[PDB]
Amino acid sequence: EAQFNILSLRENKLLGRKEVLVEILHRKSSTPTRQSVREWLAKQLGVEVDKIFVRKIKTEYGIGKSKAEVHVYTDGALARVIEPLYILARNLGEEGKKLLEEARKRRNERREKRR
Amino acid sequence: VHLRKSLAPYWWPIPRKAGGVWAVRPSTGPHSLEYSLPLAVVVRDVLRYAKTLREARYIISRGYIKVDGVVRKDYKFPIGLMDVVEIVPTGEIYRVVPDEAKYYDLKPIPSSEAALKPLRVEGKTAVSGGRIQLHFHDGRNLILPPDVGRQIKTFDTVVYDLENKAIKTHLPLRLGQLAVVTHGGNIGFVGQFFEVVWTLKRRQSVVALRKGEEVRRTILDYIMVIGTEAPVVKIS
Amino acid sequence: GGLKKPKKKYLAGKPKKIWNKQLLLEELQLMGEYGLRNKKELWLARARLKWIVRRARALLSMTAEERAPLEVPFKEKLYKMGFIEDPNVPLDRILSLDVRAILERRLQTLVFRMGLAKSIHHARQLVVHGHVLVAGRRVTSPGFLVPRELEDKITIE
RNA sequence: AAACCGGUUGAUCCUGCCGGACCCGACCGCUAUCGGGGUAGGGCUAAGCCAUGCGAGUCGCGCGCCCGGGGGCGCCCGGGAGCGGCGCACGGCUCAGUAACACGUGCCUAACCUAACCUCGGGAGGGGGACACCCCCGGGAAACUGGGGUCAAUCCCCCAUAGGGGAAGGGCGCUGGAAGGCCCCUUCCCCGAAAGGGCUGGCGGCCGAUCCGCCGCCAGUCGCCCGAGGGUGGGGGCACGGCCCAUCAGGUAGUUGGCGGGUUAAAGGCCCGCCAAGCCGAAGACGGGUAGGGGCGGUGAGAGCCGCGAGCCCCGAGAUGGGCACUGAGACAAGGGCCCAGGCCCUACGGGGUGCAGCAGGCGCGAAUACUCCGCAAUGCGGGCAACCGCGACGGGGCUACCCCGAGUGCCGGGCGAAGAGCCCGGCUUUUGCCCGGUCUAAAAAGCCGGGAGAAUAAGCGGGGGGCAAGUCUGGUGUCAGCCGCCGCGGUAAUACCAGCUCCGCGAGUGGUCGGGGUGUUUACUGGGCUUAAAGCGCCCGUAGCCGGCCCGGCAAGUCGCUCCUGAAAUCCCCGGGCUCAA
Ligand SMILES: [Mg+2]
Ligand SMILES: [Mg+2]
Ligand SMILES: [Mg+2]
Ligand SMILES: [Mg+2]
Ligand SMILES: [Mg+2]
Ligand SMILES: [Mg+2]
Ligand SMILES: [Mg+2]
Ligand SMILES: [Mg+2]
Ligand SMILES: [Mg+2]
Ligand SMILES: [Mg+2]
Ligand SMILES: [Mg+2]
Ligand SMILES: [Mg+2]
Ligand SMILES: [Mg+2]
Ligand SMILES: [Mg+2]
Ligand SMILES: [Mg+2]
Ligand SMILES: [Mg+2]
Ligand SMILES: [Mg+2]
Ligand SMILES: [Mg+2]
Ligand SMILES: [Mg+2]
Ligand SMILES: [Mg+2]
Ligand SMILES: [Mg+2]
Ligand SMILES: [Mg+2]
Ligand SMILES: [Mg+2]
Ligand SMILES: [Mg+2]
Ligand SMILES: [Mg+2]
Ligand SMILES: [Mg+2]
Ligand SMILES: [Mg+2]
Ligand SMILES: [Mg+2]
Ligand SMILES: [Mg+2]
Ligand SMILES: [Mg+2]
Ligand SMILES: [Mg+2]
Repeated sequence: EAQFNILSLRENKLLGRKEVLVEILHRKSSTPTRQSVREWLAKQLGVEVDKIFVRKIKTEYGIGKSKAEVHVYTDGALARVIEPLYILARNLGEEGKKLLEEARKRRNERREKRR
Repeated sequence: VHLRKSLAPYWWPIPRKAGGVWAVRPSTGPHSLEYSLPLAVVVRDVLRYAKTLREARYIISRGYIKVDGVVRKDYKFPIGLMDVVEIVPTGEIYRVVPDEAKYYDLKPIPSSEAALKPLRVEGKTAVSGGRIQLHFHDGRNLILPPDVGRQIKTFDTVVYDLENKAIKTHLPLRLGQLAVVTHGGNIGFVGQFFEVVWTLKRRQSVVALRKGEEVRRTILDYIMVIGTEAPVVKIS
Repeated sequence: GGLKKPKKKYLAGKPKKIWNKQLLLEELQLMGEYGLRNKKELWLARARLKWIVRRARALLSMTAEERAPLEVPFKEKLYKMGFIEDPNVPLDRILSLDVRAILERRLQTLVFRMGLAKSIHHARQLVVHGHVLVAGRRVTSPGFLVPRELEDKITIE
């Protein structure tokens, strides 16, 4: 159904994060939710879900296997300053949506000014 | 200024087709444009610490990377032959040494060795006060008194202390010393300087290095003496 | 001033005089035997065969010293693909290869020859609809050239 | 696959031309379900004309002011109009000019400049000024713009020193292949730096809530000035290489050279004063024609031929035609300036603006053509300490028979049918199409995973006399209508026209016309021919060119072998790997 495993885990001390690559095996089943991948990784690593960010879940052709690229951060402030706004919007839920909306408002401003 | 990816140097460790149409252009610093790699390219494609130019520029702007004893916060800083690269939060120290396969590679070196740089003398000039300015292979200069400047010739090597701004040792270009090819085709070969044909132009003289029975030839401009039978600094 | 664009890969297999009755008969026989969609598939197989044969001719024309670092890997690759059965045959025997050897390596042909389908067209339908698994993954291209190591890893759903 | 076939004869062997068959590019007709990969699309047509929108900003850690919230120490946060720095000379377009040091390869500048960045050595002292925004008034249709007041600077200027240049003389010394160069000494003349500015923390002092600063020191940090080298960009020079025509044979007069100067960052008839007659040309001047050059592309078994030498990358030139300048390190500057020409738009008649060869878009021309769409998430660049900001570059989709790749338009058994098509019967499957979820995406779309019903939603184009695969089957017409790349049919019994039936070739393609290659040993180096088929000048002398006896000795230029520096990347061939294989 959904067999998850830590395929690999690199540690980038420069960005203060760990980049985990996870293997997901789901035969005859849909692609796993990125929320489910984050919950499994949080439970596996003993960390809060907010500290874990998914970059991309790519599913093979012709088989229910998916590889997920996940970032785990030592603190939420550096996580939100490093990860892209669309990534935070995908992962954090509503706070990423709020960040994207505020960015869009601040871009509409100064464009009206440039007009 | 822009650098089209087609006009990027061929030895650079980047794909030639898959990617954008631009490449990070080195910012006119202490090397040659075609014999150096920008710091962002080193961070993103050589060490794989950053996944994008934004992340690489963040890492560089924090001051985590040190080149030749000085923190470099410019993402376009050129990195070239024999440069010491130091990562601060991790403690890892590399030397940019000539390589047979990648043509230029970051090889880890000891912390005691990290403060020394073997610089090939590229020329001498007479400057004010009667002093001698030595110009090295990466554009660095050193002003010395005339008596010490008299006995150092072009194509010699000096092991130079970055922290003291002094010449730790001088390795003159003599037959039988150990030399490394720092340029074209026969790059990275280490061997004994055992044969020379002195052309009229000294820079274009034909030099032959030997590694047991392995004989390679280059021009005199393309070799650097790294000492006698044992190299002074870890290059391999 | 010229910009490179891709060219058809089956041109080397396609004949220049299509209106020969003998050539039409043999091509029709091959097409009906292996259940090919159109003449383009047969000509692609012939182009593959022509590449193999001309590689053999070129390696024969090179000297012994030049041929030495290429002769053994070439036959090894042909054996691994399944076009040649003995990887240690002489090089000039490779010159006499036949397009039926290449046509046997099609996934539809292998599905029919393993008895997984009632007919070659039913094997093509199986591969198209996705009921053929190659080592666990669905391979939906009937024209896929299965290698020797992957030949035994063919299953049905 | 290193290929032939049809045609001139009553028949035969030749010559030799034309056609057929293949690939590629452009346009066009009929038809067209899906997906993937890719740097396809007003080039081949007027560098023809344009409505509209967008297309270079960034910096408060350079500077003063104003506004709003907060708080007491010395300000914190946010915003505004600006001055000021840096950038806008990169990036984007297109192909008129150009047969040229434009371009390519190989070398130079010892004849030169270069902001930003790197390194080494040294320096940062004294003093002064103005102009914005703003306030009080405006003027003008608009564009734009006037007067007074007033606060600043990394804004502007002077002074000092450092330093720099010119002339001349001398020298151990440096570089370098070689000094007209560098350094040292000597003399005079001349020019002539700097922002210790910002921030952080600490210390001390002056000062006041009408202040929230100013000053002196220290450390850190980003900065400023001089000298030298590098880096980058640029200017300039050299050798060689790549079109047609003689129904173009003489051309040139600052033209060729020398000498002395001016200008330039720098050499040069670059320009100027004098002096000489030189310079180019049949090894093709000059003249005309065509054309941006290269990487490269199509075709052929190859030599070769062609340019589809449009798209992609590098160099060049241009911004309606022709000129000339400002600023600046850099322009004589596509979305900056000035003038002539030639258009056009607004106006309040006094004035102002404007030329899409930028991304969309409109008209025109033509055989011939895309959305007035989305994002700065990737690739980079300018600015910034940074965070970040901007970018019609770039990225993404749209449209379009752009090129390549993979598939569908069912499978199985039975019957009728002919063994065919098709129909019916029984079973199977769901690629595909349709609906839903996850994933994916900057967000979408698509893709992938999974779920639902269902045979169900999906084949055309050309042809059947020979070449050349496919009908002497049927009807109609009757040298008419029509076919016909060539040979040839049709004038009553048409296998060739018009239709039916049927078969053939390729197939999401299949045809028409063009251009290139093959064809073609019809351009012949490989490799043709000249008695009669086209082709020996009516004959001879001879210049350039090409071709040239034997032996010995020297060289090593051609030649051959090895090696090095190179011939950007992409493209091409081989090998390994990763996309489901494939591309
Ligand atoms: Mg006859
Ligand atoms: Mg045009
Ligand atoms: Mg600052
Ligand atoms: Mg402001
Ligand atoms: Mg440009
Ligand atoms: Mg200044
Ligand atoms: Mg001087
Ligand atoms: Mg002064
Ligand atoms: Mg001042
Ligand atoms: Mg002069
Ligand atoms: Mg002249
Ligand atoms: Mg041929
Ligand atoms: Mg274009
Ligand atoms: Mg003009
Ligand atoms: Mg202009
Ligand atoms: Mg125009
Ligand atoms: Mg346009
Ligand atoms: Mg971006
Ligand atoms: Mg296809
Ligand atoms: Mg029957
Ligand atoms: Mg979707
Ligand atoms: Mg038809
Ligand atoms: Mg008929
Ligand atoms: Mg026939
Ligand atoms: Mg006919
Ligand atoms: Mg002939
Ligand atoms: Mg005759
Ligand atoms: Mg005669
Ligand atoms: Mg005559
Ligand atoms: Mg006569
Ligand atoms: Mg020779």
